[PDB]
Amino acid sequence: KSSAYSSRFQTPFRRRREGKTDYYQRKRLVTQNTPKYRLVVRFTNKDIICQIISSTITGDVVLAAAYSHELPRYGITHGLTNWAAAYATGLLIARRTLQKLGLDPRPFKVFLDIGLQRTTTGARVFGALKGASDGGLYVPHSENRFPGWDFETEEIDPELLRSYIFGGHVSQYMEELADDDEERFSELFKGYLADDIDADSLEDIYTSAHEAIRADPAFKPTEKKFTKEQYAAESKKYRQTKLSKEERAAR
Amino acid sequence: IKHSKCRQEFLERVKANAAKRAEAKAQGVAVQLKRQPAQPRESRIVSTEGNVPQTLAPVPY
Amino acid sequence: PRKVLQLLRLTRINSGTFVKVTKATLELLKLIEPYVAYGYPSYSTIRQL
Amino acid sequence: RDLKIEKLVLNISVGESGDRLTRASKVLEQLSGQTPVQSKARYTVRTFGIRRNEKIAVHVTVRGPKAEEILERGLKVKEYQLRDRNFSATGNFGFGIDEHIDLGIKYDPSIGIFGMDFYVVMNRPGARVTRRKRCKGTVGNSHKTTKEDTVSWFKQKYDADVLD
Amino acid sequence: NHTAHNQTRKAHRNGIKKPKTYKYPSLKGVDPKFRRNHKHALHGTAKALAAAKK
RNA sequence: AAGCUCGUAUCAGUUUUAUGAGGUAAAGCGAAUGAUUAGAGGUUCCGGGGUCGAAAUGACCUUGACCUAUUCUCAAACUUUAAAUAUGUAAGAAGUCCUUGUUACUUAAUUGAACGUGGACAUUUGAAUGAAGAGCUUUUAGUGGGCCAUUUUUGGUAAGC
RNA sequence: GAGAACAGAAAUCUCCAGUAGAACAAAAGGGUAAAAGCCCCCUUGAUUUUGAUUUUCAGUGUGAAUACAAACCAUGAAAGU
RNA sequence: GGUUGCGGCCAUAUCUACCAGAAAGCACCGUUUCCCGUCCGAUCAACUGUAGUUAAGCUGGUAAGAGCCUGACCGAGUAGUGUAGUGGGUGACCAUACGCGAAACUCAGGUGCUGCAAUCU
Repeated sequence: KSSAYSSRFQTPFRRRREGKTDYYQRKRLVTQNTPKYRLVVRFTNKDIICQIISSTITGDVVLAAAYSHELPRYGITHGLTNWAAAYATGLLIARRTLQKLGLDPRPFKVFLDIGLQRTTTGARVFGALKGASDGGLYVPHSENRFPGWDFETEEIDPELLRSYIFGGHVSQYMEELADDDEERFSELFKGYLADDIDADSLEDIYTSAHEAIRADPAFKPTEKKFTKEQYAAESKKYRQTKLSKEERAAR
Repeated sequence: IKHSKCRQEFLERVKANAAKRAEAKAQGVAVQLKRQPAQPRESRIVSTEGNVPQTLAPVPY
Repeated sequence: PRKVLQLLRLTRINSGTFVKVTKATLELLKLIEPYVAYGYPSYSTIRQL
Repeated sequence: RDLKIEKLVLNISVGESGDRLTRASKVLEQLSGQTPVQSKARYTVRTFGIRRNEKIAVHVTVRGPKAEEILERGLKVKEYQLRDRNFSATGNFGFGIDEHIDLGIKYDPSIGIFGMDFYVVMNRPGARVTRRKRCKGTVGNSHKTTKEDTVSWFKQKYDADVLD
Repeated sequence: NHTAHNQTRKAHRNGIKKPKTYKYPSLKGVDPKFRRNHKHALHGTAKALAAAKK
């Protein structure tokens, strides 16, 4: 590329160059002297991140957070990325942010933020919406993108939508691998076989889990490992240094 | 479509004027809180024991 | 310059006023320079005026 | 960092619209097992008897192990010999075959004879970094394939020499 | 045809005065949802300063 | 002109401080763009058009559809940077702070918003200088062919243009 | 720019580079890159009531426009528009 | 101190080239019954964190690199300009008095800073 080319063009924003944030969508959400709250739900590999985030020109403020790795405290230890654990996390923030406001006074209202995930019906994103709306937040929505919505008619199946909450599409799929082709069933679900959790009891585990979330949402932190300063020492072992000019002049 | 500094800077000068009248009320002393333009500067003894002044001799051309 | 000659009360020709020297008033003399003659007066002239 | 085939693209370019466009569309359907997609023309040249947006030609893309059968059966028509160049700087190759009955078919006097273009694209694993939507990135030079790396790979399996 | 000569010297005979910025500016043009509330807000606080503090 | 309500009112063809806005002079062209004068041949790479035609395998024409492989030079309708002079706003009593009243708007929330009660802040009360008073209203005359000069300029070779 | 039967100066397909050199009904100048371009999906807000404001201006008209209020709606999971 | 989520200011953060990254975290990767979307489970959807990986991604370090940004008794008080005279010159234009004051260039130095929540030898 020529010299005058790189002198000319301006870069995008750093949070735009790195592909994380869509600045067309953010301007609608933030600009709505009252702090304006927003439900940010992100789905990576092996994790669920659900945060209620306000807005400030300093840059942001987080009111509450629920993570997937806190679910083993509540009794869900397997399959953390699926639809049903996403519903349980949506229940989880709703009890959590409400207790610190003491409402558990019209409703408390939050706006859903997706990110970049494409809106398809039956997505795992809106299970976090359904959990917060059942939990007690005013999250405005319509019954389009829930699973069990027919494209033909303007109707919903509450029986199928109850099923996906309690691990229906998982535990039915355990039944098709149990009778057929164990070699597939031995590879997947291996945490279920070691803990000896059969398929029908999986619906019993999620049902006790929502009773566990409404019991104690007070979020004890993980204790920690060694310290900050012990953790700061080992991280300095890998990180290099800058070079001075006199070291670079003779080079 | 914009926002303007000078008034918000004017507000900070009112805040500083609030403190100066509070201190002078405690210990009796004049406030002298008005601003002043630049004054003609004072006398000063200047001795150049470091550096003897040099001629310029406007030759150049 | 004509507004500045009124603000220093120099209405008619051969009229004179004392002016306190600040940074603010020095620029007022800087505009009306082709019309005024000024200097620093001693104790003798102020007593005689 | 192995050297898997991403996809196999099967193309046929026909000058006219009509039966000959629709007959060859059935050929690529029964061969690839997939319903093909058609492409319309961008503009009019009039040396070719075309107009804008006429659905001039068909193509179809195959991925996975089913594409490797179509390549291995197709390249035997070329008798395990490519020509010398045939390779991009990026790393990919294609070869065009006449007489689709060479890979055998019922004769089809209604359908007839067509010449299929083939093209192969090559990539290493880790190519989702470009094609994904969130946190898009570019593949580095050490992982970009080469024209060289296609020569080493294709000489090894399918037992061919390149040529010249 | 057109010239702007002597046009500055005419306007600076009576000077250029300001529109003198009254107390209590007129609420015509202010948002009507605010005007409808602010009608009732002054009504209660005139009643509350009548009976309570007297 | 007749005056009217008051009598230091807060204003000013001005500066200063604190911030805004601008894109001409100069700089820039080995930081993009950028003309101009003249044009040599390309019969389904066009057809913009003209007359014709009992048709369309249809003729006759013109600007040409196309610059096909050319160079160097700039600008009022080119730009990264950007003076001077002119220009907007602020320099407080209708203001600042403390305490808590009103509402049918706004907030998850008497939280905000807007307007206030009560209390505190005094002549250096918030730059300089000036003020033959400041503020306001009625009503009506004449005029609505202008020319000259310095400087910045457009058209015209150049004009008491 | 590099590759593919016929296939070439220009058909379709493929990949890398690509700050807009393209397109946005039309003059010219502004504006625009997960859009204001391009391709699809659903639609009628190109609706009702009449006030306020900006431009030319005597701060009259006319045309054009901007920000709300009261109604009913369209789209979207949603904020919004 | 290292990563992750959401950001503010938007190149000191870009671009090109090589080189390193214990830990945890992100990522690549595994599969196709259900929801869904295609010509194509590649993007998108679901399922599993189980079979495998730091080769990339990203993070960091380097390059008498390109670029960018701060500094300059650098250019230069030069160019330009406000005001003044019965100043000069046939003119073109130039001196002087009171003022304001550039730019490219040159050289020196720099190569992201940081807010909230959480997790880590």
